[PDB]
Amino acid sequence: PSVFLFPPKPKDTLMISRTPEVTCVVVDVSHEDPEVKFNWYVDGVEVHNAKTKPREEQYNSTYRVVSVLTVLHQDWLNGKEYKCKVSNKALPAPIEKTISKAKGQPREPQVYTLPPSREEMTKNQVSLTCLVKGFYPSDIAVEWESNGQPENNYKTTPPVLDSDGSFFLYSKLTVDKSRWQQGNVFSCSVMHEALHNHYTQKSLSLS
Amino acid sequence: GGPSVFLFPPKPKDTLMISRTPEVTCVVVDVSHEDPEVKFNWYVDGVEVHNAKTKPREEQYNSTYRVVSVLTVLHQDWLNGKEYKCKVSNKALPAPIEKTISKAKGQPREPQVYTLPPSREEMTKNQVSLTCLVKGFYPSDIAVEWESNGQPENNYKTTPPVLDSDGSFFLYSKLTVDKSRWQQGNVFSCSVMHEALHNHYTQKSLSLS
Ligand SMILES: *[C@@H]1O[C@H](CO[C@@H]2O[C@@H](C)[C@@H](O)[C@@H](O)[C@@H]2O)[C@@H](O[C@@H]2O[C@H](CO)[C@@H](O[C@@H]3O[C@H](CO[C@H]4O[C@H](CO)[C@@H](O)[C@H](O)[C@@H]4O[C@@H]4O[C@H](CO)[C@@H](O[C@@H]5O[C@H](CO[C@]6(C(=O)O)C[C@H](O)[C@@H](NC(C)=O)[C@H]([C@H](O)[C@H](O)CO)O6)[C@H](O)[C@H](O)[C@H]5O)[C@H](O)[C@H]4NC(C)=O)[C@@H](O)[C@H](O[C@H]4O[C@H](CO)[C@@H](O)[C@H](O)[C@@H]4O[C@@H]4O[C@H](CO)[C@@H](O)[C@H](O)[C@H]4NC(C)=O)[C@@H]3O)[C@H](O)[C@H]2NC(C)=O)[C@H](O)[C@H]1NC(C)=O
Ligand SMILES: *[C@@H]1O[C@H](CO[C@@H]2O[C@@H](C)[C@@H](O)[C@@H](O)[C@@H]2O)[C@@H](O[C@@H]2O[C@H](CO)[C@@H](O[C@@H]3O[C@H](CO[C@H]4O[C@H](CO)[C@@H](O)[C@H](O)[C@@H]4O[C@@H]4O[C@H](CO)[C@@H](O[C@@H]5O[C@H](CO)[C@H](O)[C@H](O)[C@H]5O)[C@H](O)[C@H]4NC(C)=O)[C@@H](O)[C@H](O[C@H]4O[C@H](CO)[C@@H](O)[C@H](O)[C@@H]4O[C@@H]4O[C@H](CO)[C@@H](O[C@@H]5O[C@H](CO)[C@H](O)[C@H](O)[C@H]5O)[C@H](O)[C@H]4NC(C)=O)[C@@H]3O)[C@H](O)[C@H]2NC(C)=O)[C@H](O)[C@H]1NC(C)=O
Ligand SMILES: [Cl-]
Ligand SMILES: [Cl-]
Repeated sequence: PSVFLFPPKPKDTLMISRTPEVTCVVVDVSHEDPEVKFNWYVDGVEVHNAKTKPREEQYNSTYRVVSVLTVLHQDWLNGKEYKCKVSNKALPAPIEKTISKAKGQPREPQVYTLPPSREEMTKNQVSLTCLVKGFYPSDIAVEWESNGQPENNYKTTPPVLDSDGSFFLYSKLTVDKSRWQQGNVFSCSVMHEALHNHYTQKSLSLS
Repeated sequence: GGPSVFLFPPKPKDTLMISRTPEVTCVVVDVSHEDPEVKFNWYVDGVEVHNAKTKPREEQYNSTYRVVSVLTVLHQDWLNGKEYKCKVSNKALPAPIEKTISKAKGQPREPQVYTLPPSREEMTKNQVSLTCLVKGFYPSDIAVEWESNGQPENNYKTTPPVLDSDGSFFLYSKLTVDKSRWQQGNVFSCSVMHEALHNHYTQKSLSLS
């Protein structure tokens, strides 16, 4: 059997009202040795409050069993290490995977808005650009708003590693030219552990 | 419990630069001790070719063999959509396994390239960012660089292609320069190589004011 261990979603870690979870997944579990025992550790100390999910096997030969551990906000953000230890009779010894937040001094993103280029103005639809740079770790969420409303015609690049070891990305919002024209305000919001209140916002409007 | 085959395309830049060597790579994993022998046959639009470079078997740390065969593809053949087939034979298989690969099938689309200058807020910094937006392209194979004067500017990073809502791709490239240099009206240029551009190449420029 094989073990994979997944982190929580960026927003879940940053918002006190949401529930950050770590997920331990076991695949390739045999019918002859189907029994699968999970032990979880938080910086080496065993915890007993994981919620094991029912096994679901479509469609190939084995089965994957997933155990979900809720993590404390402060613990994840302080870099504690979550260990999933999986025991099964088909293994030589128990398998152990360990996950945490990336290690090192957090760095605050700088956020800049850029308007469409002149050449793009000749088009029917235009692109509003949000540059987010200098952040560490790479865990981040970006969204767009207009008129106190979520704008959803955006796509965001994955984080890219910069030369100093920090990260950058860009988010592009697509809007009708005529709408950009007439001076509506559009906003780029960023959630990241190093921002004050884990949140900042920048705005962009026709000049 | 048998061997598995994976077939990889060439790197985007290799397909676009005449001076580089585009290769297709056929990889076989989970080859046992009891049936260690793997045989490769390669086909280019169904016609067998005999000039792949096959490597010796290598024992992996998990106690199976990995065996790889590399076929060089002609630039024009890959770009014209020829289909490369790797057929793998091994005694532990019921029948030979076949994988086929070619360039992506959709309607090609020419990238639109736009340059964007630093934001005002960034101007207060020591170093500023020049941004190149490349969008609307298909397929995703592309290469981007920066120049100032004739010469290659090398303080840039580029995002991978991202899938847009219309099924085409976009990316951004960021060039980092000293504020004082941007100031004084130097020209910087963003160049893009893509199969759908005329001469597979276009260039845009950016300057202060
Ligand atoms: C048998 O079979 C099996 C199964 O299979 C399947 O099926 C089949 C039939 C077919 O189809 C196939 O295809 C499939 O697959 C199999 O299995 C397999 O296995 C394999 C191997 O063996 C593996 O692999 C691995 O993977 C990984 C990844 O993955 C991912 O992704 C994918 C996609 O594709 C998927 O699928 C998966 O699953 C995953 O996913 C994930 O998951 C997770 C967990 O859970 C998560 O997390 C989480 O999340 C959550 C969420 O939540 C929610 C949401 O969403 O929101 C909530 C809510 O409430 C709800 N909603 C509603 C509305 O309701 C939701 C719900 O629930 C639903 O969803 C809806 O529907 O939910 C939360 O948030 C939490 O908190 C968290 O935690 C996530 O999200 C996901 N994602 C996605 C995208 O999806 C990977 O990773 C890997 O890789 C790695 O490793 C490797 C080796 O191993 C290498 O090579 C690579 O490279 C990597 O590495 C790495 O790297 C890194 C860096 O980068 C580092 O760090 C590390 O360390 C490394 N490592 C090492 C070196 O080692 C691989 O690839 C897989 O997975 C599997 N699959 C599955 C599916 O499972 C088997 O195999 C068979 N057998 C045989 C063949 O023999
Ligand atoms: C044992 O071992 C072995 C080995 O391993 C090793 O060692 C060990 C001991 C350890 O240590 C580890 O860690 C190491 O590694 C193993 O093996 C393995 O196996 C596996 C299986 O199981 C596999 O997997 C696969 O993978 C893939 C990917 O791969 C890649 O990546 C990775 C990371 O991620 C890496 O690792 C690898 O290596 C690879 O890489 C690559 O490579 C290549 C070659 O080399 C390259 O290329 C090249 O390059 C050069 C330079 O250098 C030149 O340039 C040339 O030109 C070229 O060619 C590249 O670059 C690289 N990359 C990177 C680095 O990045 C993946 O993909 C896969 O996946 C798939 O499949 C699966 C199944 O199985 C699934 O599940 C998934 O999902 C997928 O699926 C797919 O999907 C897709 C999409 O998404 C699709 O497609 C589609 O289609 C449609 C139609 O239908 C349309 O067309 C569309 O459009 C499209 O898109 C498809 O369909 C699908 N498919 C299928 C389903 O099939 C997989 O995952 C791996 O790979 C391996 N490894 C190796 C190394 O080999 C074994 O396993 C063991 N065993 C035991 C028992 O344990
Ligand atoms: Cl908490
Ligand atoms: Cl050639």
